[PDB]
Amino acid sequence: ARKLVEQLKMEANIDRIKVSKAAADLMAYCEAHAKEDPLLTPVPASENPF
Amino acid sequence: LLTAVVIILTIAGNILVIMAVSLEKKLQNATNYFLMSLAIADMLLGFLVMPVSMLTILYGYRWPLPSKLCAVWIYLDVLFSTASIMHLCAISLDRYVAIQNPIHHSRFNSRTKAFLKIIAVWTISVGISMPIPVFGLQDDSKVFKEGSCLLADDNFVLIGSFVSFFIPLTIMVITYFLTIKSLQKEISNEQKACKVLGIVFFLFVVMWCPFFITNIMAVICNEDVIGALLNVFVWIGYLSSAVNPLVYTLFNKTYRSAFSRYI
Amino acid sequence: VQLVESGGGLVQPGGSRKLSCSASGFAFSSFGMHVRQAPEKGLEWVAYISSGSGTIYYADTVKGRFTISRDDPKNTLFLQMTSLRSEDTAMYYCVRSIYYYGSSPFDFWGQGTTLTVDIVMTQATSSVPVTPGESVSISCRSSKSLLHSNGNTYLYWFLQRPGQSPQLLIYRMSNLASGVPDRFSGSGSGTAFTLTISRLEAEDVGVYYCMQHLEYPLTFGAGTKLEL
Amino acid sequence: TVSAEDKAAAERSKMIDKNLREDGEKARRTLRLLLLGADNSGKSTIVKQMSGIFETKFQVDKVNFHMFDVGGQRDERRKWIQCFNDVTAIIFVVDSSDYNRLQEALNDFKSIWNNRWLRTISVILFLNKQDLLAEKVLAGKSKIEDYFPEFARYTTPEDPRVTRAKYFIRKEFVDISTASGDGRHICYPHFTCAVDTENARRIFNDCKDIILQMNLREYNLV
Amino acid sequence: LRQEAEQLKNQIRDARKACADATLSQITNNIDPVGRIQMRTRRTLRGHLAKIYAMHWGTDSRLLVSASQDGKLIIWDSYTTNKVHAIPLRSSWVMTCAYAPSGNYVACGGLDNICSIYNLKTREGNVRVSRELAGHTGYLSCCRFLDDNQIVTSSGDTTCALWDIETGQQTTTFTGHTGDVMSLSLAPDTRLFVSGACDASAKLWDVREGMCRQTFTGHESDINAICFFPNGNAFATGSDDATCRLFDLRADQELMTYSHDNIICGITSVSFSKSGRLLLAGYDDFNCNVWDALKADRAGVLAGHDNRVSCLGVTDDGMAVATGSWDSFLKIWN
Ligand SMILES: COc1cc(CCN)cc(OC)c1OC
Repeated sequence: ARKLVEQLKMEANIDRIKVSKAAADLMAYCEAHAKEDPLLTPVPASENPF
Repeated sequence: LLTAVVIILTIAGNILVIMAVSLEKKLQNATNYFLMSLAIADMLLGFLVMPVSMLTILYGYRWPLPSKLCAVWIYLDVLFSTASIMHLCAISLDRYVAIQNPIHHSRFNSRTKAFLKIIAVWTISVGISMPIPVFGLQDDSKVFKEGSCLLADDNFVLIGSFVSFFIPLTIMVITYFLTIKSLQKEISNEQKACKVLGIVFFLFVVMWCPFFITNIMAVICNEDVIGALLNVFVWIGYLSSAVNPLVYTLFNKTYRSAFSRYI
Repeated sequence: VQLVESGGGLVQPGGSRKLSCSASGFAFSSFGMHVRQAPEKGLEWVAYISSGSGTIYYADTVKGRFTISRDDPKNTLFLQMTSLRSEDTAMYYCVRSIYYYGSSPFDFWGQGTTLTVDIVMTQATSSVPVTPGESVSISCRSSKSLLHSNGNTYLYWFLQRPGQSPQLLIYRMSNLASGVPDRFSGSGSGTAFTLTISRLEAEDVGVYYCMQHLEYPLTFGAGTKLEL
Repeated sequence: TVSAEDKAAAERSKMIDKNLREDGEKARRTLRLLLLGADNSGKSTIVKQMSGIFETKFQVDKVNFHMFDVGGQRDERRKWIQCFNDVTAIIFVVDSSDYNRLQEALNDFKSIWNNRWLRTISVILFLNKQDLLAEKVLAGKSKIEDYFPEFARYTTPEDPRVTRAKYFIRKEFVDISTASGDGRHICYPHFTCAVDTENARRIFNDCKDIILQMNLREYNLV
Repeated sequence: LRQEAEQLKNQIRDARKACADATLSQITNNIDPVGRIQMRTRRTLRGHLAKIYAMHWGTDSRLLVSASQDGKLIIWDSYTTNKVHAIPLRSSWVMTCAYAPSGNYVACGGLDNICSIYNLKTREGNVRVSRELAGHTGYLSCCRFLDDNQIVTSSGDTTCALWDIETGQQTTTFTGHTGDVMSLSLAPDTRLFVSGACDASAKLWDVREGMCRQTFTGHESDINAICFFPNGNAFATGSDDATCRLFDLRADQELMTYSHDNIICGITSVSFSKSGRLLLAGYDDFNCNVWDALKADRAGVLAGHDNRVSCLGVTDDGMAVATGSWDSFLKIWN
């Protein structure tokens, strides 16, 4: 009971960033590492171990 | 002609059974694989044999086909007919073993047993049908008679009708009687199973029994009447290859649904 | 782990002798078992028996004369030898080898028993002068490229100190065998390989044998001896 | 195009496959059972032959039975019950003597019976402590009619009153089982005393029937 | 105290609501679609007699371990399909397996409430139980190696623990959940990890401190599966609601929900591609759906399993996807 209040207060105070900024960072990572991903763009058969 | 309907029904039933086993995920087990092998044998008969017999019907019983091809034709006839007959006998034996003691049947109910059964029935049919190519090709008089082509070997006819339809008939009679006396010791499921077993057994007896008994009476004993009776009954027995794919499957709901979907 | 060889001694030419190696402390069934050193020559691979005895190979020299068998429950490996000649005199080693992805075969060797009666691997220098604390390099070459299509290059480096059995150092030209100091490294190209020792010390002196495991029979190099 | 080491690895894999097949063939022979009873049901006392999970082995007619009892978890069992959907049958043990607990027992039986994963699995129901139930019914201090009004107006299809009470209690569980009507799974009810010479025999007969129904369905007889 | 809780909870709801100035789909609206993605089964791994409950890839990207109802832990060579090891398990009920980042050890867990660590590489050439970790009062749902020494586990006790394998005793315990913890995922930096529970809440956990940093609630029912976005700033959840949700650590709220009216089966597993653009989810509908993580549009389907998919794993290099299922076969997709 009392423990639940204490944890809730600690969770309340946290540095929060804009959702737009978070989405921009996520998109940026996906764009930056898109080329490295084999599943997105199918690899040439020679490069494929499978 | 009425004989052209039977070939159509044979190939239609065996295509429907083959697609129902192959394109359904729930029906793939040992019993349906044995049933698929049976359907394969019935298809091979109804594709390679029955249209040739229809051409014989149309041609006035002079043989248009090559003479040497008749001996291998009789070989294929005896091969596929014996394969079907001992497929049904093995089905009956497996049903009796699975119904009498179901706990002990599931201990050895893998696919290896079904593969061994398929191998055994096909090897038995091949061994029974083995002498027709070897002796029929060397001497043309053993398979020909006044233009018409039929098995002229009397002792071979007796032996291959006693080892192919008088051992399986008594085996099926004994197993049917014991399965009936086993399920009655105990319930609408068991009564439905008894009705299905009785229908299957009596349909098999009605379809196949007259041909072999008149074949025996043809040799052990009026020749035109017996010949005509054999002529009708060998086509009656060909109708059994168009019935076993239906009767052994249509009592299931999944098979009925698959057959309605595919058509 | 231990492999203790038994049998040996004087045998007349044309006689028959059975050599046995007894295994203790390791799962004998899982390991495939194999090697003889002549009195004044490098190692030579005699026979191989797989796990479960499914596969057997022999050297062409001994094929048709020797038979290799394993009795798993007693954890013993046998070599039944017939028609012995003067060339058969050697010290016979019982070796264990396990094959899966990432395994280190030829890791442990037996002590061996004396008996008194094809890819060509070449080592350039029979002897190399060395000093304590000074880096040295050892070179071996292959007649045929040891690089397989799957990417593994099958070269093995063994060290036989004076009066001791060979010890695996490097397997597949780059991997370092367990229990070996980091000083040893294996740099290799197809058809030409080398071993580098940095900060050489005493007790690391001995003959360095290069072996190929690309295909049977397994060929050993003559070896290079190090003396301070 | 395979190296010697790769060939040896393949042979090792084949040996592993052989050993796995042997172990699986050995494992197939046993019939696996699950025992579920919330409390005070005598589920341990059912079988006379013998921390997370408790396992019991008894043999009848040279047939090996495995019975698992999971007692280290809370009342809700939704997650670990997913594992036991390959079992031959589920053995439910309930104390018929305690009438107040019977509604909770019926709810538990309904939850198990209507579980999506256990839809194929058949149930063997052991109504336990029938001797204590009979003693209470003859005493008459406890009234079944108060807990379930239907018993006050009931007729049967050992004293007659005890017989009627036991048939009523059995009828509730049998009706919950019949409500599904699927037929893929059936509830087999039995009445067990505190000490009974044979319960493995009853389980054996029920497992024989359970396997027989699957055999009939597989052979397309049904 | 309860009244004080409501004010702080109401304060949190306002704080996350204020941050939601823009939606993820609004931000990534002008992004080129990935289009249809097609993958085919390159390898089907056979040898497990019974249903497969869990699998895990090795960091070498070639080896994987799998656990099954038959009571065997098998290490496979994915490229050549060979079996490297086959480990007999004391308990046939195994809910999870793990492979060490070094590859020297693997771990196990199940209804026996004990985590067993196995030593793959040893003299005498057989896999032996190095340690059995005891101290959990419920079945172990998941276990993941931080390193060779340390391992985190989640249990049906509603607790997670950090174990020191050498000592064999817990060094930390995480107690925030009100229900059985079904899943956990370790951050790439390893300094923090997430856990999913039947409470239908996901809590960020600090491994070093032993406290809960944040709690995320958007699911109506239990969270079966949890995975961390490759960047580590976000994670994805899977539940029985037939919906997956992407949560952001810094924004402390939901960004996107992956739901389709056609599918009603629960999500058994979730995994991310190397770029993070693709979210792969395993369902009880016997198939896996591939989602555009940014746009939440289904890009493909992986359907080859005759039963439900127990586990889903994407390789470290990202070349292949392995899916296990209750029909006792694992399939490598590319
Ligand atoms: C082996 O049983 C026979 C089966 C048939 C099937 C005819 N459709 C014909 C025979 O004689 C040609 C047989 O041997 C007497």
